Amino acid sequence: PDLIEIQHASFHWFLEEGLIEELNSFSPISDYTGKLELHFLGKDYKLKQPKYDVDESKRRDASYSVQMYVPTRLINKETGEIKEQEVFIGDLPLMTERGTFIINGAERVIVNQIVRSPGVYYKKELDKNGRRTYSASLIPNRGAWLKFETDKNGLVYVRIDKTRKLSAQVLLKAIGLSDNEILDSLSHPEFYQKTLDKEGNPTEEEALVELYKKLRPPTVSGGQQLLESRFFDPKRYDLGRVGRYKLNKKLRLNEADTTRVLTPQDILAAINYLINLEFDVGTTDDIDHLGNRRVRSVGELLQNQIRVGLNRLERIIRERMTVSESDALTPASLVNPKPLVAAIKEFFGSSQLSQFMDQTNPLAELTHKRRISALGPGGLTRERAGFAVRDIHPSHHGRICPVETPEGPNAGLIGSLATCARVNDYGFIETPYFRVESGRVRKDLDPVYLTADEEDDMRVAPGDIPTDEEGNIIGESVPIRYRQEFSTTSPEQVDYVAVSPVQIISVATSMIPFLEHDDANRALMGSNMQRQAVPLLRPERPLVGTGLEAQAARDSGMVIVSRTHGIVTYVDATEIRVQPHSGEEIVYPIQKYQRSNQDTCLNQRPLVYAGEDVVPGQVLADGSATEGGELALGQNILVAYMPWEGYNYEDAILISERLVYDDVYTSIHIEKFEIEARQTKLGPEEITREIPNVGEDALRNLDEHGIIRIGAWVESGDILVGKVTPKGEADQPPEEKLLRAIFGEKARDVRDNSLRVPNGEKGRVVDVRVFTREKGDELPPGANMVVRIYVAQKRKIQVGDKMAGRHGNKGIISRILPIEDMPYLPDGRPIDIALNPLGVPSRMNVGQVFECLLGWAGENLGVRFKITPFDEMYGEEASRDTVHGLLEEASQRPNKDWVFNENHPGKIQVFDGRTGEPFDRPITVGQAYMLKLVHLVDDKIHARSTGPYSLVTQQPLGGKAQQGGQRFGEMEVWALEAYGAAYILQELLTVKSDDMQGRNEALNAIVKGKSIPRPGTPESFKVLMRELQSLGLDIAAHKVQLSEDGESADAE
Amino acid sequence: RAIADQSRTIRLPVHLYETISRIKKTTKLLSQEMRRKPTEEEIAEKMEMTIEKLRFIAKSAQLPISLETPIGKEEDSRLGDFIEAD
Amino acid sequence: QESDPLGGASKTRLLVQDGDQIPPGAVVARTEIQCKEAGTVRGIKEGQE
Amino acid sequence: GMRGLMADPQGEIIDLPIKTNFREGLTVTEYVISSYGARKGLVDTALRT
Amino acid sequence: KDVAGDLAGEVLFDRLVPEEKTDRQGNTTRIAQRGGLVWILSGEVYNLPPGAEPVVKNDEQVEVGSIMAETKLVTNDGGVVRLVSNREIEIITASVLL
RNA sequence: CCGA
Ligand SMILES: Nc1ccn([C@@H]2O[C@H](COP(=O)(O)OP(=O)(O)OP(=O)(O)O)[C@@H](O)[C@H]2O)c(=O)n1
Repeated sequence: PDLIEIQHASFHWFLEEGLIEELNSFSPISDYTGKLELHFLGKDYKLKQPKYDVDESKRRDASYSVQMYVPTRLINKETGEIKEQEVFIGDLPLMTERGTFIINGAERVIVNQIVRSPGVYYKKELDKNGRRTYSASLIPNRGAWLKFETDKNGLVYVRIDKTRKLSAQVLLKAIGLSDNEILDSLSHPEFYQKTLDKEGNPTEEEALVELYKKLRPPTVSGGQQLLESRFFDPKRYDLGRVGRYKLNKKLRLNEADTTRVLTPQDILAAINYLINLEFDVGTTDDIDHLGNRRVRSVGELLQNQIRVGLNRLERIIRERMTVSESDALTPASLVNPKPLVAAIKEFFGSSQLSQFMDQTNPLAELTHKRRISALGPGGLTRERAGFAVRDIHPSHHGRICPVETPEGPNAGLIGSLATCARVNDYGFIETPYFRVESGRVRKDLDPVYLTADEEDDMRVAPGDIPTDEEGNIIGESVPIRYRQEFSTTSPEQVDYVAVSPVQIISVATSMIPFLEHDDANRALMGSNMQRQAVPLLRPERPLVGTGLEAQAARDSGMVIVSRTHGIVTYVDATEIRVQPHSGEEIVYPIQKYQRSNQDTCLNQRPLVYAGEDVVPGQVLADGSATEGGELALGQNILVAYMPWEGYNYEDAILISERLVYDDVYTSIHIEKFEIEARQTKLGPEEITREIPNVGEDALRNLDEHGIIRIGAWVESGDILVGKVTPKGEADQPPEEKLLRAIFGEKARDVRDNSLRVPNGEKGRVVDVRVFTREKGDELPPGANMVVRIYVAQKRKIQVGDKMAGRHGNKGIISRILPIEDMPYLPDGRPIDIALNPLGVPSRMNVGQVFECLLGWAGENLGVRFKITPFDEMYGEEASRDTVHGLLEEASQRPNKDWVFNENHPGKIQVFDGRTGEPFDRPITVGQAYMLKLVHLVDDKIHARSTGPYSLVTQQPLGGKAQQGGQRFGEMEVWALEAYGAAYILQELLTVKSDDMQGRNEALNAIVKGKSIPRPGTPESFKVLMRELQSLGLDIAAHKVQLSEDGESADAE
Repeated sequence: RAIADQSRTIRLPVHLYETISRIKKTTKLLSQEMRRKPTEEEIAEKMEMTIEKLRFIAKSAQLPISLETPIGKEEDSRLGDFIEAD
Repeated sequence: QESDPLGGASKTRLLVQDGDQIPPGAVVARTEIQCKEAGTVRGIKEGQE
Repeated sequence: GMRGLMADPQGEIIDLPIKTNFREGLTVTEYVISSYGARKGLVDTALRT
Repeated sequence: KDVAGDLAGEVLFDRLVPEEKTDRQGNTTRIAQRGGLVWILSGEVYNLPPGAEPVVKNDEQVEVGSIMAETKLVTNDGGVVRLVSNREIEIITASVLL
């Protein structure tokens, strides 16, 4: 199956059936006079074609949206006037083929939200020790919550969402039920009649007057309309399909699923269950169980936002119909589309669920679409997130990965969907299982997909139990899980078994080989670092993989997949043409050097040649972090687990120069720069070539309009777009006036405002697209023209870059050595990288040594192994025996017998490159799959002398983008106070921040080489003094001198 | 009159509000007439005003934004943290 | 149609028919509850209606 | 050797032993049991500082 | 912590003495003065609804498939039953069509 | 959202 099937199925359900329910609950509207009626024909709603496609919407900073037209019909109640007209109703952004959205020139995903399911839930809270008291809670899809109570005396108390407690008999008689059917419906009437006396028994009219006395001139018709509007009216209370389903399931009713409102029979059944729970029958519910939690994808959230916008729109239409006394209107005059457009734009722009997309590599892109978050509107608050909501539940087994989770403050809140997991039609997560009959795993048909129906009922075994082929389960003890407990039973009592040993983990965790030999924190770190690798120039498949790489590359969307049988007729670097045979030429476009969200490359290369047969499903072109149709995030390099001369000391990394000159770990990064020629009150800003105070050869790369050309090399400080603005104050000091009196020096009316390259960021200009309003474009308001410049650069590996493997072994490169200085093998081949062996047994990631030894056996054989995790089901020490047997078979080659030594298996002799002497002990060598991460040193280095300052506090700004200063926080002040260092602390707080005269005096004294003077009162203290005075406090500073008190003026 | 006199920090006069409403009605009528390619030249024609005056009205019709609004979906950032003192 | 296993299995049966002359104040129908195994009854407590 | 017993994120003690080490390799059940203690370490690092 | 043994039957007390307590809200609580043993004599237990009543007395052997309980379905003022196309237990329903 |  597909891995983004939840996003695809939810948007297809919205486009097919979800919007029709909103347009059918919309119609019909009427006026207060009862003379006009407008109803929307929702089934024949139309979608216009988009104005721009994906890439032209990405480069124009627009959305990939369609226009949505709902045809209306105005019927008339005075005469037979039928006015039918297509009405534009709003703009809906369309989901792309990768399952993403394009909102304002950026790719975005709508993550899946996990919430409490609608239905009735019971719990048992208690006193100091006190009485076992039971409480109910009826949760709808949308509307007020009905709760129930029992105290120590046993009073059945019902309350509405925020109100106080009143009696269930008062609620039941407020509905209109007879007192006959109330106690005739109950099983134990003696418990309920105990509450009947202390609370009293009201009449049907007497009950309606005392809810209005508690919910809010006490009246019974007003309270009747009130309760009819709370629970029993449509468009103010929706129980939902899942709510009706779960409420029929818990209370054992066969009520029709079309009814979405609450009925008094349901309240009678809930009262019956709550009363029966006090006599020890029935089961209390769990709030963290995955049977009580459902997943809300992009269909439901769009449906709710469209419901809110349609409520606003019909309020506007009803007001416009009630105000207008003149009839005979058009249907396009009564419909105002702006609240619906505003609601859709608000949902896709400023939601917790609408997230800026992780587009670093295909694995991060695939993992972001399968995230399961518990936060958001209608979900959770991070302050209200305790330990129990972050714990791992036994119902998460197979459905939510226990490993992949954030490490920051939102740990345990944002989860990941597992590999074989699937969300059903009601929103619950289900997992496939093979049937087991008479101790034999069946494996004859499709699996069952149990939706957490396996706790109280079935005995489920994991998919790593030993089993002879086409036969029973061997062994007399099988590990099972049953009633949320782990146990062991006989194989003839096992009901179900898992379908895969990697059913418990997600995709990025299933990318890790020898996972069962590593710690779980290191597996989490390996998954997180696998989502942070940059796509390299020449990607290469791993010598040791697991087997999910091809499916991950197919379902990421970076791979051109064929659709029909055919013969490829034409291949170049931009186009693959194929005629199909089984409108006779399919043209597959190949993207070349596009920019991702994280400023990385999205490049595709052809794989097929001209004139060969193509099967449907054959990979025609592979993406940036993909080669051979499979995922390829890093390279295979030669490791040696040994310490160098302190250069791999504390997780540092020593590499060779071969990884520099062989273009290993070279990546492409494309930066984007944008400038707007705005409209100012003093005059229009113009983009020109004539810039003041700019020399002769600083304009060679600019064109006739003042803009750079494609293919020019730019470095830090080079002009990209020359721009000027008409300054008009002209307040010159006497120094400038005298200097322009002497040397001519006519001061111009414009000033320099050009777009320049920041510090660093050298590269080649590749795209200089310019947008002008009179060319056909339309801009942000107040801007004449907009220039967008794309600058690409090839980044080699560097000292200070981050490097990692698949087992949570990160590190920083600290030295690049020549290959005549690197250690070498007894065939003369030097080592690519030395890793410190002390980082293995303390971090407890042993699987990297298994991976490097198996990769080195596969290097000496040439076979490219593939090993699924949890391979100890096939025997004891299976990974060790596999690795050493393959190393022996690689050493049985006629020229390569130095590869394996039987005296010390994983180790061989290594010689020193500087002296020629062998090392005293044999060293583990291998072929590891190392990755290059986005954390490069060029994005980390920053320095400030003096830049901008803040508005009120007048302290330096923060951030790399605005040349900000480092924050000297309170702990640093404590560290300087624990020393002596009163003068360091005083100059850090005054002449380096928010004392402007001290700033100027210190800079002048350093430039002229003199002593820095004594500072004054800092600026933020005076701000605090004025704020405390504006609060109404007479706070002042005083000075005593020779028997005299006087108030000092700090503002001076 | 209280809406047009209060409820805005940089307040606009009443004739500006009536001009904004007239411009809204004129753009919706000329969009009902010409279904595609909206034209500010004909918007300024049907209102008999200058196009830069129309841009001035659309610029003055904007609402201010507070300096205490968070930038991301968290409480770590603020709009006043990016504004340089002049 | 859905029964409890620990409680027992019931008979759906009506002792009266369509168009039957039943006197008022009498029984309409009854069910049994099935016994899966055999044996002697222990149990019944004092004072229980 | 053996890993023994893990701990809940609240400090509660689990019921099952882990009779394998990292050289022999854990099973799926033992990996879920170890994931309990990994979630303990991560949540406590994120929340008690 | 609660002791939850998984076996149904009749509870027998060996060397066990109860202690009834009174509390602030009215709690009926049983305490052991000295800790002893609790025995359960095994047997399959059938939960009957509270509207039912058993027929077999406190000591009588049951045969295979015999009757264990029958309740009284008693509603009044009804003489003749008439049903058309449903189960739908109903009343005489003397309705007219003019 | 991520990094330490
Ligand atoms: N929420 C956090 C996380 C980390 N840190 C700091 O970052 C360091 C994290 O070290 P790191 O290199 O990430 O992990 P190690 O402890 O070195 O473990 P390992 O070598 O397995 O990565 C900690 O010492 C701590 O001082 C912190 O202050 N607050």
